[PDB]
Amino acid sequence: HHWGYGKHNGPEHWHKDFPIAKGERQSPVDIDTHTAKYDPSLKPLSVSYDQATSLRILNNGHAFNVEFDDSQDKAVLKGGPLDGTYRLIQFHFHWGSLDGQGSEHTVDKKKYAAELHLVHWNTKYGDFGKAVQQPDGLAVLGIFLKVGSAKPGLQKVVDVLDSIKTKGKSADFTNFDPRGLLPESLDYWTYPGSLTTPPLLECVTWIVLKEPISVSSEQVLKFRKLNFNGEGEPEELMVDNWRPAQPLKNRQIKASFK
Ligand SMILES: CCCCNC(=O)c1ccc(Cl)c(S(N)(=O)=O)c1
Ligand code: NA
Ligand SMILES: [Zn+2]
Repeated sequence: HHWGYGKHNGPEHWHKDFPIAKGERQSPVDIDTHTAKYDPSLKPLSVSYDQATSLRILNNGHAFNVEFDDSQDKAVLKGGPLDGTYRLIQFHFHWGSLDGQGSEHTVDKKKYAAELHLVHWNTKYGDFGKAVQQPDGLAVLGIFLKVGSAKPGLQKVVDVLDSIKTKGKSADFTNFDPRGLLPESLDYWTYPGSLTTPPLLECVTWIVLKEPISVSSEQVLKFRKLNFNGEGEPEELMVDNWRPAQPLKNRQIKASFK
């Protein structure tokens, strides 16, 4: 009886195994755009993904992760609200059963069809597992997806999904360029929060881009053909793998713009 996204093991249950679920800096949150504070001292985000080396794509039973070689200073995020350098380790998505839901963060209560998370760890802690134990261990770049025109740089991901349909499947997945997943603008909101999945550790500086990317109906439909179950087990479509907005508590969301 492990955590997941259903009635009996979904987000409202996670606190029993992971009591930090009711902690002081949980994610995601609703971004109230009128109360976010513009901070003119915030710097442009620096996304340096030219030398990224993707390795593999994995269905972990909760989402799919595209993993990168994080053993050198390739694929780094810096600037913005961050001190120092954070290295890309993986990205994944959260999405809905329907186009009207799927994102984890919300914007003035609006839900997007999906949300991309590019996960980075602070190089001062040497590796991801030590970084998650620190309050400034991770930086996650969150990007909303709306359904409209296709995102051509997403198609390589969608096309490999058939090979990782069920929990535990993985495939070689080299030469994927995550630049093709970014919107034009790097304007962002930022706040201190947590992993949105167990173990829910309170180690993340969230950087949420204001501009969504568009993906096609066909592209998101292929995400919804994945399975939470393993091969040879009864089919449970991988949909609605998002945690709802959590209390803001004693936090301020800052804007890099307007
Ligand atoms: C036990 C791994 C379960 C799947 N969750 C993940 O792989 C995962 C890892 C790190 C982060 Cl920062 C996040 S998120 N959603 O970006 O907060 C998710
Ligand atoms: Na369409
Ligand atoms: Zn995530």
